[PDB]
Amino acid sequence: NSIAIPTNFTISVTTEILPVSMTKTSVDCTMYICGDSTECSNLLLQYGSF
Amino acid sequence: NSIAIPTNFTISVTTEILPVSMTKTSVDCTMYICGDSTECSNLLLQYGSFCTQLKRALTGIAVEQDKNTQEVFAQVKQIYKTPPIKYFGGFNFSQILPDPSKPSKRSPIEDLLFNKVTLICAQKFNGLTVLPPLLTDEMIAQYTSALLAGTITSGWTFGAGPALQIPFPMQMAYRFNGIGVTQNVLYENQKLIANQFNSAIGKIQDSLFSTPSALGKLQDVVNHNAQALNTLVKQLSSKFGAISSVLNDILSRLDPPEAEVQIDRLITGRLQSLQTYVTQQLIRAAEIRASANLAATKMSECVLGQSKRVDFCGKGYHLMSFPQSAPHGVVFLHVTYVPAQEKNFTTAPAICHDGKAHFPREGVFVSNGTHWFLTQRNFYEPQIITTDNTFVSGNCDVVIGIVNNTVYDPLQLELDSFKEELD
Amino acid sequence: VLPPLLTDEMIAQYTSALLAGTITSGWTFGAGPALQIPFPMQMAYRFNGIGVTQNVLYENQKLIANQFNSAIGKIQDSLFSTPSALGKLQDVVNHNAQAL
Amino acid sequence: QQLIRAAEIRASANLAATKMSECVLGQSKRVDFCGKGYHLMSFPQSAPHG
Amino acid sequence: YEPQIITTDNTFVSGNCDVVIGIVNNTVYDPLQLELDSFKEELD
Amino acid sequence: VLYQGVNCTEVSVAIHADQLTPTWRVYSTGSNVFQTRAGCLIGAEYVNNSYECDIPIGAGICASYQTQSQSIIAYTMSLGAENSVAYSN
Ligand SMILES: *[C@@H]1O[C@H](CO)[C@@H](O[C@@H]2O[C@H](CO)[C@@H](O[C@@H]3O[C@H](CO)[C@@H](O)[C@H](O)[C@@H]3O)[C@H](O)[C@H]2NC(C)=O)[C@H](O)[C@H]1NC(C)=O
Ligand SMILES: *[C@@H]1O[C@H](CO)[C@@H](O[C@@H]2O[C@H](CO)[C@@H](O[C@@H]3O[C@H](CO)[C@@H](O)[C@H](O)[C@@H]3O)[C@H](O)[C@H]2NC(C)=O)[C@H](O)[C@H]1NC(C)=O
Ligand SMILES: *[C@@H]1O[C@H](CO)[C@@H](O[C@@H]2O[C@H](CO)[C@@H](O[C@@H]3O[C@H](CO)[C@@H](O)[C@H](O)[C@@H]3O)[C@H](O)[C@H]2NC(C)=O)[C@H](O)[C@H]1NC(C)=O
Ligand SMILES: *[C@@H]1O[C@H](CO)[C@@H](O[C@@H]2O[C@H](CO)[C@@H](O)[C@H](O)[C@H]2NC(C)=O)[C@H](O)[C@H]1NC(C)=O
Ligand SMILES: *[C@@H]1O[C@H](CO)[C@@H](O[C@@H]2O[C@H](CO)[C@@H](O)[C@H](O)[C@H]2NC(C)=O)[C@H](O)[C@H]1NC(C)=O
Ligand SMILES: *[C@@H]1O[C@H](CO)[C@@H](O[C@@H]2O[C@H](CO)[C@@H](O)[C@H](O)[C@H]2NC(C)=O)[C@H](O)[C@H]1NC(C)=O
Ligand SMILES: *[C@@H]1O[C@H](CO)[C@@H](O)[C@H](O)[C@H]1NC(C)=O
Ligand SMILES: *[C@@H]1O[C@H](CO)[C@@H](O)[C@H](O)[C@H]1NC(C)=O
Ligand SMILES: *[C@@H]1O[C@H](CO)[C@@H](O)[C@H](O)[C@H]1NC(C)=O
Repeated sequence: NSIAIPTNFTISVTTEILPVSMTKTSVDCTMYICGDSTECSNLLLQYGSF
Repeated sequence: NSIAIPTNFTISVTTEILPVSMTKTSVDCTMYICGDSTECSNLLLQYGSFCTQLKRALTGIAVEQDKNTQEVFAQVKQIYKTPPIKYFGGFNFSQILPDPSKPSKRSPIEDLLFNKVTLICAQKFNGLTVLPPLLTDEMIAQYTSALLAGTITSGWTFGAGPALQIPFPMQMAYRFNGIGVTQNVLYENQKLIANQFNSAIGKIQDSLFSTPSALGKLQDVVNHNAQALNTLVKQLSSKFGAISSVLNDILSRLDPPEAEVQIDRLITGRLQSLQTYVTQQLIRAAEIRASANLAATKMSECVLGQSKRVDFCGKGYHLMSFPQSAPHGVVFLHVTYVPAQEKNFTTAPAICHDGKAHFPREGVFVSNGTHWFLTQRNFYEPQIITTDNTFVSGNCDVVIGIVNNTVYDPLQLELDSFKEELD
Repeated sequence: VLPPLLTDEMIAQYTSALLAGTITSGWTFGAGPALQIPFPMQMAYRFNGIGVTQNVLYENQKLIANQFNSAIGKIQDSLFSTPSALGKLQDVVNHNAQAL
Repeated sequence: QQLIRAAEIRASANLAATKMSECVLGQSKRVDFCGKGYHLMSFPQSAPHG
Repeated sequence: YEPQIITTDNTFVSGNCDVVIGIVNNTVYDPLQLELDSFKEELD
Repeated sequence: VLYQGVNCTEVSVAIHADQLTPTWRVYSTGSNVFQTRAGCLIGAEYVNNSYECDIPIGAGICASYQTQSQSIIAYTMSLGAENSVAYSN
């Protein structure tokens, strides 16, 4: 037969931090693998649509 | 001291489209890398259990896709049916309920959804096969029909216990109380509400039929699976440094040693292509799983219940939702209450009568310029300020912005009507 | 690296719009047209939401406003003082930098 | 690695959007969804990538 | 299921009888009037 | 066994011609060959009776081990019992 009841209250503010987006990147596949090289690019073509 | 209160409302129907399942694929690893070649298969054996891992990954994905469909649609204990008379208080559900006159027993909207999104694997038949779903389109349509019959005839009761019939207008009356609008608003305006609902459904059909991009979320899944398989097949034509992409030509012209070198080059390339395909399918499977789990959550909370979560079951205050089957997914029609035609009224936090502060029990105090009334928050309906509508706590001085107005106590006036003279 | 489609100013404008809506209209603007309501009455309804009567807010309105203002000042002091408060975002920036 | 990270960011963004709708544009009865205590209201703030 | 007597405390009044579709005729008991009637109205 | 993506006629012909690659053979007697959308199911007797799904096969068809002695039975899976709600005004 015992209950506890608040006689006062506090207003509290908390912070929640969430990521929303990631840095948007792009890669020039040919330049990365075979930069400024025609011969490498021609060999790269034999690997298909990677 | 200014509050705006709706004097009218609109019943709105919105469409949410979610993927549920992905095309189930399987790959014959040996046939893809080393098709009809014993020598290549023997070299492939030296790479260990890569084909076994690829097979387990694709099997797990296929099982997961059947799990996703089962979890989203098989949420009803029994297959419920509507009465033979499709009369529900004046609400017309004929466009969402199954049409008995056509094969597959789908609703007009489901047929539109199936026609907009586009057995024997004649294409890509290079060791790559597609498995059928465990549940057929008819079985999914039957689950959707059962969910609609349950919602329409029993409201939310069938989703948390046995199905209990309730007249549809009373189901709406309870849904109105849920959003925070009294029952008399629905009953006095029942015809308007039924007409707005029927109009909104017709608009849903016109919107989905007219706009080719309405179902892009599902078409993107179909297109991404098609691209993944077209790429995987296209990679077979690559040489990867070999003299030829065809194993039969390598074996036809070269002796075993040189053939083994050229074959190892092709095995490495094809194995890399399969590993990339499976990894991409696992990532896509995770995305589809998340979507299917969201669709199942929405099915449970929007269709089998009523949700207080803002924007979870469409924009506006949620009343109810109706599922529709779609290829590789589910479409939810969310029926919400949207406030309309607001008017600006003066307000006050409390009314002073005789030194006491009166606060609304269920409502807001408003003033039409000259007279104070109590109204419900979401629908203008002025009522006389009384001791039954308000409660008393504290004195007049404590409340900031309190105004002076009469609070009518029906008891005292009734007593005064009974003669006080006695003689 | 491609820029975001929305600039930091555009995101700030969306945040400002959301704050103005919440402060001046409560939840009404998020499920229909925006309807103005005095802020103390918005709080009174929020108190009824948690299950506390309106008179608690109105009799204690000054205490509640003071506690709110104090809590906000504490938020600024907490975020400014602690360098790790935003680690969840810095980890994303750092992981992208490490990957590249 | 970027695809896996993108999936994690998507899940975070979907949680942030759910919280925006239920905490800022409404009032939520979900315990600990909108902070500790009984929820009254929430205010968004912009942050880099979140 | 817990049947209770229809009273002015259990229900609220809004609008007239004609507007509601499917409304039925039944007595709504107002405890106040009966209590008043118990207190003698004759006075003499 | 289930031969996926193939017609039962093609499998039967391949069996009679001794062309099918696996060297084992299922008895494949009368009533044990059933055409499904998933493929050709050999070694299970299809029954019209619908039961809850046990071992999934595909395209709505499931199989289980049942007493009818016992054998493997193929069937179209049941979705649930029917319950017509006594709806009225
Ligand atoms: C519930 O609504 C449906 C429609 O949403 C009512 O059924 C009838 O549906 C057809 C749809 O084609 C309506 O238009 C018809 O179009 C064809 C051409 O497509 C035309 O040749 C017909 O003359 C007709 O215009 C049709 O008007 C509609 N019926 C009525 C009376 O409007 C269904 O009757 C509704 N149920 C109830 C109980 O009102
Ligand atoms: C609350 O808003 C609804 C509409 O959202 C109001 O009902 C609408 O009332 C107008 C005028 O009475 C109707 O227009 C009329 O329609 C008939 C159709 O035959 C036409 O012949 C007339 O010439 C006129 O165009 C409108 O159809 C009706 N809408 C619906 C869905 O019933 C309602 O009166 C508003 N209530 C208040 C208190 O403002
Ligand atoms: C419920 O709790 C609140 C605080 O959480 C109580 O209010 C607080 O009351 C104390 C004493 O009256 C205040 O302290 C005083 O502050 C003034 C500021 O100028 C200072 O000069 C005094 O010497 C003393 O330190 C305290 O500031 C105040 N807090 C707030 C936020 O107003 C409230 O009285 C409690 N109510 C009950 C019924 O217990
Ligand atoms: C505010 O509302 C009150 C009552 O709802 C209006 O008072 C009534 O006005 C009509 C006008 O035709 C009279 O017939 C009634 O007899 C009036 N009743 C009372 C008790 O005064 C009042 O006019 C409204 N004021 C505004 C500005 O809208
Ligand atoms: C509501 O009415 C009360 C009186 O019933 C007003 O209280 C009076 O306010 C005047 C202001 O000059 C004082 O001089 C009187 O002594 C007050 N009398 C009492 C009994 O308190 C009260 O101000 C009115 N409130 C409003 C907003 O008009
Ligand atoms: C409820 O009772 C009222 C009378 O108190 C009924 O109203 C009468 O209905 C008959 C129908 O033929 C009319 O001829 C009378 O003129 C009506 N009188 C009044 C005062 O309205 C009402 O129909 C009853 N409702 C039901 C459902 O029985
Ligand atoms: C609100 O109504 C008042 C009059 O009651 C009017 O002066 C004010 O311009 C209105 N505001 C809007 C935004 O309609
Ligand atoms: C199998 O072949 C027969 C040949 O007559 C044809 O009728 C039947 O439809 C085919 N079934 C499938 C599933 O290909
Ligand atoms: C409900 O009322 C309508 C009124 O037109 C009637 O047609 C319908 O048959 C009634 N339903 C039942 C179950 O009696």
